[PDB]
Amino acid sequence: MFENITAAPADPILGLADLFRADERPGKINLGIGVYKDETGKTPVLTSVKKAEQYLLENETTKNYLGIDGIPEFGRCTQELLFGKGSALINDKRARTAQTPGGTGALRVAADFLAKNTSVKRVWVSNPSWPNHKSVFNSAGLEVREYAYYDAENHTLDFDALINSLNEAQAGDVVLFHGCCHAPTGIDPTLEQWQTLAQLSVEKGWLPLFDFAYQGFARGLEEDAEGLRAFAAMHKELIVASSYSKNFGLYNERVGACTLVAADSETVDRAFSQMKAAILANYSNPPAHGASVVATILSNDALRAIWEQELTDMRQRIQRMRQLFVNTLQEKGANRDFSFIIKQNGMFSFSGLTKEQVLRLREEFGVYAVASGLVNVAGMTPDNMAPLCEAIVAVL
Amino acid sequence: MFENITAAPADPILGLADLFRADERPGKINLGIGVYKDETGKTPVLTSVKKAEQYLLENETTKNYLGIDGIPEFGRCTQELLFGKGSALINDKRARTAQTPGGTGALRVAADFLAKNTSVKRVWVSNPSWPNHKSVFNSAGLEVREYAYYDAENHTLDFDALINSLNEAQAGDVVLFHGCCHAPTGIDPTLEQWQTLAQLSVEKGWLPLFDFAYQGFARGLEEDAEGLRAFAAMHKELIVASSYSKNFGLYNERVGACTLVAADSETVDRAFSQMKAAILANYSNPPAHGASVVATILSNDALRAIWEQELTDMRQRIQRMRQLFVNTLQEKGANRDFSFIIKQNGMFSFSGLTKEQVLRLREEFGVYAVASGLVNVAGMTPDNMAPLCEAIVAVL
Ligand SMILES: *Cc1c(COP(=O)(O)O)cnc(C)c1O
Ligand SMILES: *Cc1c(COP(=O)(O)O)cnc(C)c1O
Repeated sequence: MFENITAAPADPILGLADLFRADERPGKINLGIGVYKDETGKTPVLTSVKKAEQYLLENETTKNYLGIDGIPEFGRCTQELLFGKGSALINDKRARTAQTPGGTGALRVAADFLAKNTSVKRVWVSNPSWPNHKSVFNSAGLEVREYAYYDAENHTLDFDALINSLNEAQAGDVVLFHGCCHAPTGIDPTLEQWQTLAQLSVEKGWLPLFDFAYQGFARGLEEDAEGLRAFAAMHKELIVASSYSKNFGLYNERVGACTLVAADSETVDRAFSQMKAAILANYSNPPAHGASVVATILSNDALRAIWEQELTDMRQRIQRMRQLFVNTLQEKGANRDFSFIIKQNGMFSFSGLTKEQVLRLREEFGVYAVASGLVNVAGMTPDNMAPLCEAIVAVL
Repeated sequence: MFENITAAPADPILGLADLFRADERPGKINLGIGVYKDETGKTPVLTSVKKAEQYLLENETTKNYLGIDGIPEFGRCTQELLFGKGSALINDKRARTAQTPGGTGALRVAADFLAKNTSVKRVWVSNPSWPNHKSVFNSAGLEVREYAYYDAENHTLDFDALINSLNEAQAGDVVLFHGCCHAPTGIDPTLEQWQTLAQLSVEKGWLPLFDFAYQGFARGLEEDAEGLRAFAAMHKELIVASSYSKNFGLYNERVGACTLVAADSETVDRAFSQMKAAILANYSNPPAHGASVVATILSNDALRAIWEQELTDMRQRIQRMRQLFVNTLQEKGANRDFSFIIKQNGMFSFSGLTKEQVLRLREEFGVYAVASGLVNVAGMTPDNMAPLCEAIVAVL
């Protein structure tokens, strides 16, 4: 009974992918990638995780099932990462972490637990946000409304429009925040704006849900967590879905976590058991290899030092490319003020190009970008920067 | 808003697990395990998969995302395994395989695709069946009804009761079949009964869904697939959810597949895209490591030969333990006819013990079994067999 099944829509970036690797003209640059690439245009496996994998290969004696919530060093290590090494949330044990199939997995499992065990009906997502947000919440039956965020004109956070649309949210609604490196704009709240949002969130009764996929990409591990940390000193309950796909280069091993924080130990345990019921009814218990690698890097001082250096080198490469982009455009010369690029954090930002301009970029030059003008800065190299900027100057 | 959350029910086997590893009296035998154990009571990682993992460690250059459906050798290898190396289904390409987070993952993703894209409302599951079946289908909004299967008295397949309850199923209902080694009874249809079921299934318009977790444990790889194969020569459409957790000893790496078969190439592609939409909204794209290991063993003749020997040794160990169990009980002596144990396939079977007897087994002897009298034959060793049988004889 499958003949009247309508084909699923062409996926936003995976379409571009197929179109690109069909254009036989190799001056082509794909900036619509979604993954990190180094100066060589390669997405390598990190040295710390290969050292990790050799260790595991030498020491694993069984592939027997992990518990519903995954390996128990993993969840003490990401909540130390998230909340700080001596957080009251950890000492009073009101946080529980379930290891999930990446950050998307963490969001579907939070959405199913919420849909089955609480009275939430709406989730507020930023306009724009990472596109797969709507699908995950909708599939668990939650409805997505969106709140204002990006100011197209100044290319900044329209904070007043943000605070103003978020008042049609009632008490008991969930509001999704990107912890650092907002996808897709790269504009983040400043710590002071985070603190007002945290204060407004208690007054209004929002359930905060942090999507935290880029820890370490804006400024550093601790610094990037201070927004979330302003929101867990103020609130009895919150959920954070984190990913290790990007900061560990472990994309395909699916490594993420769903952390539940509640008022005290008794209620977080009673709620976490229902979150465990949600995992049993989906994939039963999580993938060992990627989370195992993360646990031994983060618990070993020597391996952790290496990973931290490797993550800082990624972060700096992105910051150098954003810088090189802005002034190589100023050398190729056009009426521009692309300096907002320097102000945004992470791999993505809107270039400000129109869809007709990204179309003739693709068609006439072989530069591939997402139709919204979204560009991934990690697809730029010292070598492809000059043809890239010539192409952009020529279409402006 | 978590304080009135009711704790999730005590999990059927994981409870026994905690109770067992709290009984400080080491003549204790846990037969309620659910996993394979060798003669040493260990669940080892196979030699073929460690050889596999060394190869992958030496040759992987990226952990970049797999496509929604996973690695493309994996899905040609399990549908060759499932349908036979030159099946018409494969040559006419009407089957598509998505690599999923184990066999449970394959069932949730089949359930979500069905619930969102077709008009199914009921799934028929055997009484008894693997317990997590109800939860997976219920969470996607499908309702579970059950069909008769096990005859408690003769300890056999009550085939007529089976065919008779399955007539309240209407056209468009899904009926779940265990491909071989029925969990939890170990009684399988004979090929002739499979063929009548296949013929009755077309006449009535059932969507067959095969749960195939034990390939290679009843008789051998090809032999164990002939039931499913009687049901894919007769039917335009079916879904099979397979697992690699047990036959590859890869439990915690989550390795499974959801294969969709439709009337022809065009419709299976159009349906498969919606199945891909279901993955995007859940965990996005699957775990590479376990499926990667399975792909290189199954594609390498030398590694595949080793795995096949290793799987036959598991199968034979279980068959020898079922045999040793029945006659060591006949040596310890009681009014019994435990010979039905020899007739059942796989790791599980109902011992026929009452819940009061399994209770005094636990309490007075330290032998742990599931309250229904369910016993896992792979928890028996040549060494623990004699105290085990004494304990059972003493409670009969
Ligand atoms: C990458 C990302 C995720 C999910 O990552 P996984 O690959 O599923 O671990 C979630 N939210 C945002 C904003 C992301 O960028
Ligand atoms: C083991 C099993 C599954 C699922 O196995 P995974 O560990 O999730 O791969 C599904 N059905 C039956 C009958 C099983 O025994």
